[PDB]
Amino acid sequence: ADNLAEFHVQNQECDSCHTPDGELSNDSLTYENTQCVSCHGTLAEVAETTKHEHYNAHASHFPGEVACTSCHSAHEKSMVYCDSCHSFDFNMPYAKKWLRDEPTIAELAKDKSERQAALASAPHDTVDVVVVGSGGAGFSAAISATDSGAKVILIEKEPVIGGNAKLAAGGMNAAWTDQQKAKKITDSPELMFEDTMKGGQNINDPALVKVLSSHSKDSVDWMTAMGADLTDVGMMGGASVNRAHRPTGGAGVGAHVVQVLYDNAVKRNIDLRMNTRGIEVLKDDKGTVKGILVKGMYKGYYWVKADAVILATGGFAKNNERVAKLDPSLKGFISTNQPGAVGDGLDVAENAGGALKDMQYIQAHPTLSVKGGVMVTDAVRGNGAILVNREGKRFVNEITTRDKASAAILAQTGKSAYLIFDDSVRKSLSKIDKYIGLGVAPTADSLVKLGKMEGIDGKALTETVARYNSLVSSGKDTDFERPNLPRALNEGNYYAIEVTPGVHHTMGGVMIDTKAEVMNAKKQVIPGLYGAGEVTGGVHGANRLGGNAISDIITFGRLAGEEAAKYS
Ligand SMILES: Cc1cc2nc3c(=O)[nH]c(=O)nc-3n(C[C@H](O)[C@H](O)[C@H](O)COP(=O)(O)OP(=O)(O)OC[C@H]3O[C@@H](n4cnc5c(N)ncnc54)[C@@H](O)[C@@H]3O)c2cc1C
Ligand code: HEM
Ligand code: HEM
Ligand code: HEM
Ligand code: HEM
Ligand SMILES: O=C(O)/C=C/C(=O)O
Ligand code: NA
Repeated sequence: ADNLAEFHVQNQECDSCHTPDGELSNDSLTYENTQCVSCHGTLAEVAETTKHEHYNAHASHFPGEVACTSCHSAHEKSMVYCDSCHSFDFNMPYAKKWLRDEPTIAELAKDKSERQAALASAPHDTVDVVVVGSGGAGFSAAISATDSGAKVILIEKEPVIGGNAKLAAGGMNAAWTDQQKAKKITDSPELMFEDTMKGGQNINDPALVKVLSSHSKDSVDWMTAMGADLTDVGMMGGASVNRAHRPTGGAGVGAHVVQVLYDNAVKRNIDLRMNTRGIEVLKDDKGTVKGILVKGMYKGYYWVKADAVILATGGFAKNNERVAKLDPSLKGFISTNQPGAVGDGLDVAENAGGALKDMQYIQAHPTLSVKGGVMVTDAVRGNGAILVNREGKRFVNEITTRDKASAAILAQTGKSAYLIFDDSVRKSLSKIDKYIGLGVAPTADSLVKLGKMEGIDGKALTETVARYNSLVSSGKDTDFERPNLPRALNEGNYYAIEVTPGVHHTMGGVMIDTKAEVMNAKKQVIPGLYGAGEVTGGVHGANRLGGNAISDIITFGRLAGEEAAKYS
């Protein structure tokens, strides 16, 4: 057979997959996926039959209920979603090579005939609020608006939920929480505000940073009430004390937070629509929001009538062409991001009259795996790892800010460096076992053996770790002035991970006020239009602190949903 449908129709009728009249159920293909499951079992049941030692197409870190049609199309060849970040040895029937080629908002202007036809028709739905994007900010706004009495529709352009938020690792910043107190940590909202402004080179909007610090404990409390585990509290770069909250034992914060938000949306029967892209905010004769034009992958163009639209579409760090025009020093770099993080939401905002700010400030993460091409968490360093060069020496304070850390690594022989750690560090942060499973953390029972394996001077490496351990014992790093020295590297075996910088987070974006209301270039509010999360500018100034994005998306998402409900 040339395709999956052709295979099935050898022994099955059309209505084995389809509704009675043949029409597709909706853009999520709810009915059609139900039929796959009726014969093959759930995703978990299928996974029992496709196990490899270290990977499984049908059992991954993705949260929510991943639809079969995300990867298996019926009437044409289709792509394995995992191929957008990894290169596992797969043999999916009727596969083709991964390629993402999504038209820009401007390119879609050529659908004049089809768009005018849609706008001339009745609205397909009439509701209170539409939320655009199923990351942390979007789920938070949808839940908070619903709890405030509003009827919501939540849309996602990708086949899967979660955006970049489902990938988050190191933690969510807050002060001064019950969780911190239980771990004998002393902190304050004031100290979090001070650290944040200093980190951003004092470019941040202070009114927006005040919302970030003052609402941070409430946001940890809100997630915890909904079922989240945020009880482990670690250190990240630029923080005066430990304040990065994550699950027990040091597991990833992102996939967990998104799973909790998804379960809470399902509990409330929130209308969530996959493969549905927001195209154009609609405004009335007086310039207030009246609805939104969307494009369903399967059902085509239609519009929704609503009082308010909340843009929660994330950043543009995957789009290297756009990145390079704003910061040429990042041209040609790899990125940490999901394949859809290209900035189309910003285009939607500008077309509706919203102004942008701080767009020139773009963050590289200092430690992506050279071998696997994925983010390796800053929490590996926070919990005690060091960095060495090919000469086997330390060369930087491992918990300095991200710009200086990236510059330092690129200045070393080969434009990369190695994370070095032991079994005490490994046991303190369960996320590390994920890098070991991926095959990117080679190991040996001595540093001489490990250096020989990886091309690091073995004698120098050995002396480097002995010296560092002496500095830990004495309590002061006289070599690089690292201010936090949590563990000696001296238990069990040793590990190395080769690392290099990659494009990560876009600090700029749409201009909002403290009520998450979008403003134009004259600083006038556009009535009914809101923005929340990485799509916004002004919160993080010239440089974002590790842990501050997950804090931002829950706080600003929740407040946007409440304000939109009140407005409606
Ligand atoms: C690997 C990785 C690890 C990270 N770890 C951390 C961490 O530990 N701590 C931390 O604080 N930050 C971390 N960050 C940063 C943080 O996760 C992101 O800033 C966060 O994902 C921003 O959330 P969001 O809701 O604004 O956007 P996202 O989570 O990116 O969600 C936006 C969604 O909207 C969509 N969308 C876009 N345009 C449209 C459209 N036109 N119509 C419909 N849908 C649209 C999507 O495709 C995407 O699903 C990490 C980022 C990465 C990439
Ligand atoms: C729904 C759209 C759906 C999908 C997706 C799906 C997957 C799938 C694959 C990938 C194969 C392997 C094909 C090959 O070897 O070339 C396969 C094969 C079988 N299927 Fe299926 N399947 C979907 C839907 C359905 C439904 C609705 C039925 C039954 C009415 C069904 C059953 C079968 C059977 C039988 C096979 C042959 C292998 C076997 O398990 O005996 N599937 N399917
Ligand atoms: C949804 C629940 C779903 C079903 C059903 C399904 C079916 C399916 C079959 C029957 C096979 C062949 C199994 C066999 O050889 O006996 C198969 C194989 C692969 N699939 Fe699948 N699949 C479902 C969902 C998904 C999704 C969401 C993805 C991508 C994230 C995906 C991809 C793959 C891949 C890759 C394979 C080959 C596996 C391997 O080589 O190890 N499927 N699927
Ligand atoms: C039986 C021979 C059969 C027919 C006929 C048929 C038709 C059909 C059409 C016309 C579409 C497109 C509809 C639109 O664009 O509005 C479509 C799309 C999908 N189908 Fe189908 N289809 C037949 C058989 C089957 C079988 C056996 C399956 C499942 C294994 C199946 C499923 C799907 C799915 C999923 C889609 C969405 C697009 C895609 O994945 O290709 N159909 N079909
Ligand atoms: C697609 C559904 C998919 C699968 C399957 C998959 C697997 C996978 C494995 C086996 C690992 C090693 C650790 C583990 O066993 O969980 C791993 C690690 C990371 N991945 Fe992944 N992955 C899939 C898809 C994607 C995509 C599309 C991205 C990027 C947008 C991505 C990212 C990452 C990252 C980062 C890691 C590092 C470990 C961690 O952060 O947990 N994956 N993945
Ligand atoms: O865990 C990390 O390294 C990333 C943190 C962040 O971007 O905030
Ligand atoms: Na931003």
